Amino acid sequence: DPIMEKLNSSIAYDQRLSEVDIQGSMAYAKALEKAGILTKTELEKILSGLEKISEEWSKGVFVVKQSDEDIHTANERRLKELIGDIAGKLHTGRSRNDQVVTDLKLFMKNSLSIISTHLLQLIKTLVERAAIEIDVILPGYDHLQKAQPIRWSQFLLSHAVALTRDSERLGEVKKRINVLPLGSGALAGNPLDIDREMLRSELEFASISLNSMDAISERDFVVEFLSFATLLMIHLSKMAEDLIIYSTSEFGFLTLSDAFSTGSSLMPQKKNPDSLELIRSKAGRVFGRLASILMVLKGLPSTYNKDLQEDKEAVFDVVDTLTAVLQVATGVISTLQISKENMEKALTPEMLATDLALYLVRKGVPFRQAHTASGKAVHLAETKGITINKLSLEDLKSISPQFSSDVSQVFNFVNSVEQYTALAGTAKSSVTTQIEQLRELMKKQKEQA
Amino acid sequence: TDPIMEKLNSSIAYDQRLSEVDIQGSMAYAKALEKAGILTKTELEKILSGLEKISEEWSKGVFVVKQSDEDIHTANERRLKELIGDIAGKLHTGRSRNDQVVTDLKLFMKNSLSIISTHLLQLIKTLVERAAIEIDVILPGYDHLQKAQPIRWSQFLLSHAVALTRDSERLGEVKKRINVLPLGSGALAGNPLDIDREMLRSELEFASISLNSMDAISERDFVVEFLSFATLLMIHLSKMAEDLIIYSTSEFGFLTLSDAFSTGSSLMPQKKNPDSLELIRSKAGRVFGRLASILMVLKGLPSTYNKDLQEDKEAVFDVVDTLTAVLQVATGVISTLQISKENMEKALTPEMLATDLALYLVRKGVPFRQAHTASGKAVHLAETKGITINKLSLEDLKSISPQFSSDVSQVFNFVNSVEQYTALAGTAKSSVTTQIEQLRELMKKQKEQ
Amino acid sequence: TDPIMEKLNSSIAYDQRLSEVDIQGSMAYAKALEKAGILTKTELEKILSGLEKISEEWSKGVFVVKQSDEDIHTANERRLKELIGDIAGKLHTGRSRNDQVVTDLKLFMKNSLSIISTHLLQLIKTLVERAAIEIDVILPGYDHLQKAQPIRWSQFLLSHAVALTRDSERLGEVKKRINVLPLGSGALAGNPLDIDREMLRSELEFASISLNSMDAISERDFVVEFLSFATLLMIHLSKMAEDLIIYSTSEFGFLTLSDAFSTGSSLMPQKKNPDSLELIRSKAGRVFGRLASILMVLKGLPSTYNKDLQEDKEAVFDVVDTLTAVLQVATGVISTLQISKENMEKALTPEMLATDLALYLVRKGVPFRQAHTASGKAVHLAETKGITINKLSLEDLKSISPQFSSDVSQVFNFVNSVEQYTALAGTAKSSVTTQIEQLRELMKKQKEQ
Amino acid sequence: DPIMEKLNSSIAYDQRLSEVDIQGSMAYAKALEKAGILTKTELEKILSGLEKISEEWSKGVFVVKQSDEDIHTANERRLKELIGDIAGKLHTGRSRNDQVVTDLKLFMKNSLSIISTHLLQLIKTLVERAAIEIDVILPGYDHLQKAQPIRWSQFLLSHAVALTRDSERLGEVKKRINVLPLGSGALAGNPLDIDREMLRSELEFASISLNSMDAISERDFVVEFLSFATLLMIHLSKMAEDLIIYSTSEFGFLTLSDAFSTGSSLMPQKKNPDSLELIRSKAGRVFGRLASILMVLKGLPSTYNKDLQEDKEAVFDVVDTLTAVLQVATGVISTLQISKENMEKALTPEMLATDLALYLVRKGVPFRQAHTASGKAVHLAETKGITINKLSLEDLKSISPQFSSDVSQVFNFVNSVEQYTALAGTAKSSVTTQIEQLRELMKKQKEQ
Ligand SMILES: N/C(=N\CCC[C@H](N)C(=O)O)N[C@H](CC(=O)O)C(=O)O
Ligand SMILES: N/C(=N\CCC[C@H](N)C(=O)O)N[C@H](CC(=O)O)C(=O)O
Ligand SMILES: N/C(=N\CCC[C@H](N)C(=O)O)N[C@H](CC(=O)O)C(=O)O
Ligand SMILES: N/C(=N\CCC[C@H](N)C(=O)O)N[C@H](CC(=O)O)C(=O)O
Repeated sequence: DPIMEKLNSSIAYDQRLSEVDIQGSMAYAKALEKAGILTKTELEKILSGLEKISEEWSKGVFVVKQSDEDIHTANERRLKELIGDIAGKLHTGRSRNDQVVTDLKLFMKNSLSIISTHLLQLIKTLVERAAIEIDVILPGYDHLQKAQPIRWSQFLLSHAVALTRDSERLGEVKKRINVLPLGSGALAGNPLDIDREMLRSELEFASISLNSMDAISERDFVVEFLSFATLLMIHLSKMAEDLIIYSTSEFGFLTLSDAFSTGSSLMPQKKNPDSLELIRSKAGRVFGRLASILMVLKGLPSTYNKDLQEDKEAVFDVVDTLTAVLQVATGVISTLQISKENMEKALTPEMLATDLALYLVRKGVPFRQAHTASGKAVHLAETKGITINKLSLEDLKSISPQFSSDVSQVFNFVNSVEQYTALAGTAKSSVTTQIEQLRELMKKQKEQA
Repeated sequence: TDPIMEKLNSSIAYDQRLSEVDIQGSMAYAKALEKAGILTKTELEKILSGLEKISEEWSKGVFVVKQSDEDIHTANERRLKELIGDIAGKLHTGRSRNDQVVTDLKLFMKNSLSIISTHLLQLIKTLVERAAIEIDVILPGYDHLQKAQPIRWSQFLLSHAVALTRDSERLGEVKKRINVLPLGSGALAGNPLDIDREMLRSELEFASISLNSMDAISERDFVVEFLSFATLLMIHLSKMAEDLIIYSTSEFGFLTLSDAFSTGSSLMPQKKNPDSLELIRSKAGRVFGRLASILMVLKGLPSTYNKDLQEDKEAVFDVVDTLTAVLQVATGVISTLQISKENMEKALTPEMLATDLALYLVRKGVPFRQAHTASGKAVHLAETKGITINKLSLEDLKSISPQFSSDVSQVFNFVNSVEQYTALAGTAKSSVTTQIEQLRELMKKQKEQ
Repeated sequence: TDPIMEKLNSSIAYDQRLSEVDIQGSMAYAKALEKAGILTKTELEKILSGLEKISEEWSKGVFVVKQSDEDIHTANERRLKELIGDIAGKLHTGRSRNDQVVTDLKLFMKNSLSIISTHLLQLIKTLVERAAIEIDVILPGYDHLQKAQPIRWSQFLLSHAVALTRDSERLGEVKKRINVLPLGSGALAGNPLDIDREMLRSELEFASISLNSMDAISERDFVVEFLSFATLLMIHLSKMAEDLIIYSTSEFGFLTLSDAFSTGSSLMPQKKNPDSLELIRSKAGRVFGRLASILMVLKGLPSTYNKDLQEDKEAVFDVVDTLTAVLQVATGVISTLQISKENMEKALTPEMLATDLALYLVRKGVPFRQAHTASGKAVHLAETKGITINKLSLEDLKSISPQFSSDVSQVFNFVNSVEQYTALAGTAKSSVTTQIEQLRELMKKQKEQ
Repeated sequence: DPIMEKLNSSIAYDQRLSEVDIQGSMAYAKALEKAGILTKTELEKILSGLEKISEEWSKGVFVVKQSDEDIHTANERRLKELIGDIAGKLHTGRSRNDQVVTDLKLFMKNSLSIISTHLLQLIKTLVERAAIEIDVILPGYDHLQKAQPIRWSQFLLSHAVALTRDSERLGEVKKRINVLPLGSGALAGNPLDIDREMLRSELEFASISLNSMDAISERDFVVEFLSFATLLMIHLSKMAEDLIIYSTSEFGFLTLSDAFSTGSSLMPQKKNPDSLELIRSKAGRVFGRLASILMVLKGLPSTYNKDLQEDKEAVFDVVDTLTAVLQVATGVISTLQISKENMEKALTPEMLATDLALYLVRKGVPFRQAHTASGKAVHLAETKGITINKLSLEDLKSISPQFSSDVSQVFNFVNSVEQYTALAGTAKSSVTTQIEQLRELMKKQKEQ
């Protein structure tokens, strides 16, 4: 049945595993010779023939045949075409089962190294920008309503901190991915007493799988990777939402560069944040991949089943998505233009009523009564038609004798943010400390490779 | 006000579960307020004594929730005021429901993850102990749910333990990021009174403190992470449930669940319905549903706190209770089930040794393809003669290949079959013994960490 | 035998909500048994009288559940035997918990869907009626959250009304399939006593009866469909919520939610937090989680009944109560919010009419591309001259295109702008009026059901 | 930025809408002529160029250029290359916003027509085999444990019934997709009083969209279709699970044809049900698409947002999956071979104890005593080390005087299944009724 054949066939996409597939075969071939299954000459011939395939794929000259069901079959066909019947001894004791997961894990390890580089660069970009714009203040929001003054850098660092947790998760996922599954056979293990330690060393895996059935049937490494990817996209979807809103003419806090926005010649001042919308939408694209693999795996019996073939397309899509999205995010953050003018202009006296209460608290007035007094000043100012920073000292003392002339220091946005010196707060000293901690964090994550 | 709105916005019905951790969070905060001079020594002693009283009321189940209590935080503060008067009002000085709630939830999850760890490790131990005892049992290994080759029952049991061990490793990783103190982050900009966060960390027993107030109050990574860990864990259990359910059918006849974990009718006494395993399998969907819920709640939310975040609690409570129950039922099922060694061995057929026959020749220098062709001839010859392959005469085999010697009779032995897989992770007895040792060493580390 | 197993397997804690429909199902079944000659007429009056007392105990909230009650079915039968004696035992003859439970759930959902319909239709009517009253209001239409062109505020309200109308239509389709009787399917192969299913249908008021016993007992399509309907409805509400939240910011300043549906502090009386809309938006995630869980529970399950199916009830109850609460809060928000006609009008700018300037030329025969270029030239000229395009003189415009006449001044009028959209579905007043009448008709048709 | 350009670009996949995009433009062109935006002669040249572009794609010779952002741009570019400046008047009053949703609905409408055909064929295949193999009896399962004898046909029809509901849902989704969005403009509607009724008739939609903002921003039609597709895959995953189980050597009820299974020459009698496994896995793949679009749409503000671009890849994947999946399922069901002998041999006397109790119930014995009596009978058989059908009448009469020699009829598997004559039951008359009802249903649905 032609519909069955096409549906079962994976060559159209698993071709991307061409190079890692060859590497796993070179490693296995060398182990077969050490095991005496192949002669030294036979090994030379096989390795030389495998190097030719690698090049054919590398130059984009490899010819796929209608007969090729998967990349494994395709490569064995080509080898035989280049070196003859000796190519048939290469698959001795091996199965497509441990071969395919070996391929995928090598591919993922390479891909995770690339993702890490782009992820760390995004974090670095946010942190550097926070260091440069440390004096900029704007409103901090809750329920998307202006609450209090905060440093723009505190906002940037909040995203950087979350992204560092994603980087930490990436490292954890990479560790479990860096475990050799080759030599598990079809399900009960390799029957030729193959040297798995040699395979590990050759393919550069950190250790080898503990159980053959598990090694062959689990896709924990795929789910794990997809969970890491999804949470990372959630973080990006939130940063995107923040920046799209701040870029509105209504907010007017920042403007995206021409490279990351779209516009019209009829309305030259209108810039659409297409880049951020693309990023936000990928949270769903990536989550969908996580959702599908979890459902594919649910309730499946041991050991290998054809259902597992759905892993490949999900992993490739997410790898490419993450790679593209992280670079665009980096570009957006490094090239956007902020309006310090509009950010400061958005700060209002009404946002300092909480600070007025804290002024009383610092003088020994209980929390409740200080709250009540500040509320009274706010109301009194409203009835007089003025702002609280304009209330006369006499006005204030009519509400509380505790209000002294130094209360004028409350009505200053820099003074407001500087109250937050406790670790992690928005005071400049605290932001400075956060930047030092992140720089150290980036170093040890890059270090851990 | 609107009654429907009030009910929808209110969280007291479910967040009461945080009663004790909320009290613990307030005691620590009280101590720090005294060190900061917001509370006097005497005020501190009275506040602590009062919170201690409230902790006991909840413990004995005599705490009285009032219609006016919108949440657990409000109920505790109301009750503390009823108990000690006006000074109770100084407790919330500089604190927010925003940093209070994530502190409460992380303390709750840390204690819950310790309980879950205990049950997960017991399940793993139970599987490993049974694999060590039933180490000689041999049965069919399956792929595409079709009989493939003989394997040790213990290799099957260890395949599940290995996967659950990765689940335990992930649990530790999630616990680490949960063990970070968010208190002292305020509503979003940090604590305004230079509260000593290191003191709060030590009192509450967290490993470190949060780096950025905005991230600390708005992120729910710790919830997502926990849910991803729990979902993959349920996936594993759904696979093990699928295996046992099938193995427990009369058709397979490999094992029978105990009465405690199955249901039956007096009209068909020998019919045992595996209700326990079906409950377990279905919980994968229940847990995955909570993971999907929270990811959608967080996707695209702006900074910082939004009421959308309140959905985290019911998801966490449900999953914690589900895992605690499910893990214990699984341990019970595994330790109390009865296998049929006879039925398992009877399921092993000569036809399953055709691959071993080809390996027999392979180990004699016969090229893979040719040995594969030869085994096929023997299989065919046996067919036309209405006999099993272990019944073909030596002369008959020799007509096929001259490399078939009399020692070929050892191929037709299921113990000899599984003993081929001595390569690390295979189903040979020595490999199984090794795995048991490795898993025990891994559990030792995970438990002492 | 195992306490954890027992608590996990037991459903009485929640399925108890099916108490009344379970009793109605038993009354209909009792009558059918009497027709089959299984019950005497005298026995039937006793049974029916007994069931009525049980109905009242639940209604008055006096029904006492016992530790032995595994589920509502067992609870009700227990009580019946306590009320009338041994004759109570004849009620379950030929019946199974399998066909009994799905009957109960569909009766419950049919009743719940009727209630949800009323709320949904009320939300829709609220939007339509408000659109009619505020038909003269004009504000910016947005794409990529950037001001694009003037639109009627009513066009915005009606866009949400139209989507919700499709939700109402889907609710109707879902209700039709739920309105099919499964009672009389037995455990899996059918009712063994030639029960009169048509009589059962009539008594319980279903529209038709299930076609196949195995399907009727195992399928949970009706649960899935309801959940899909609920999830799309929540998606619509999450979008309306997002819109309203943004419009209510002080930056946009387009509308203010009433006190009943917002929260705030006495320190910032002008700051109104849209809790109501945030609660609604988050419920999209809560509802989607339930759909996700049931789909995962059902995937790959074999026929016929399995304990996995018990996960359906909690998901249905949650979504039913969530939708009932959210629709009413949504109705309250829409009907009580106050718009700022002044701010909506002030947001309309001349820059938003450059496209209309191009359309002015297109209607006089200027080819699209050239008119666009001409309008672009006017935009640049205004910029250089230091004014806005509505200020360019006729001499200015004629220098761009001789097709500009004195009547071009009519282009610079926001009412004239929205009035260009008379084609069906557009924002012109006549189109908005038409939509309102089309929606009033759809609501009438749907309300009639 | 190259990365940004590549990410924003949709040409790689949206070119699949090449034909419907053209049909949309032709219909639009005709409407422009009627409104006086185009002369009859300008219309003739535009339609001639769109026709040629239609052929280039058909013949697979259309050349996509690095500058093409999407299919809409690619066609307009080529149109200008072919007929010059007049090409530019085509987009007058139109937006890529209402243009793209028009193309997707046209495509989905055509796709749903093809899906319906394969779905109805699958249903027919199940129903007709049920009629032919109506006498076959095998065990019925609950908790995957043998419960009671049932007809194989009742099993086949249980799947046919669920699939008929998927068909009904397909028809419902199709109706809402069959609504014209063209003429909605970028968001406020069409500005030149374009004749939408004319566009509707030309494109053959059943009606036109009610609100421009909704028409351009909603993707309900994508969600609905993915919901229909996901529930259909759930049904197929369940059927796959049953068949995979029944094909094990342990059950031995059936064998798949060589075309839909895989094997090895070393173990000739062993067939792997690869087809069914592929089918089962597609439930996750389709569900993944549903999950992704729901997340994409959640919390988006009005009106158009680039986030909406994610709809196309999900729709294409799911359309192609259902098409292939349904046809493979039809093949599997039509070509599999059952073992009447194995199905029959699996029926056990112990599967009739329930029937024994029912026997007393019809004799007027209360359900509880009937059950207890049958229970005492099973235990007495056990002790005696014999099957319940081996008990003597005397032994039965000692448990309950209601047992008469006619109790012999209870121990017969056909009589067992024949008890279920109530509509929808497994008795032959009820199975016959189901076959008839389903044939009429398919008729009504086909006459869609
Ligand atoms: N076909 C096969 N493995 C397929 C793995 C590769 C597949 N494209 C995938 O992605 O899972 N192997 C076993 C037998 C074996 O190769 O040992 C079988 O199912 O027959
Ligand atoms: N109400 C409030 N936070 C609610 C947190 C607890 C809530 N039940 C949840 O679960 O998120 N806090 C701020 C103000 C504050 O308490 O600092 C607000 O929204 O106004
Ligand atoms: N237990 C049972 N049905 C459970 C249905 C109710 C359950 N709480 C649910 O919600 O699924 N019935 C069958 C047999 C029968 O009652 O006919 C069984 O599993 O033994
Ligand atoms: N670019 C655009 N629509 C893109 C729709 C097609 C897109 N490939 C998709 O799939 O959503 N149109 C508007 C303006 C317009 O075409 O009227 C814009 O955002 O600039």
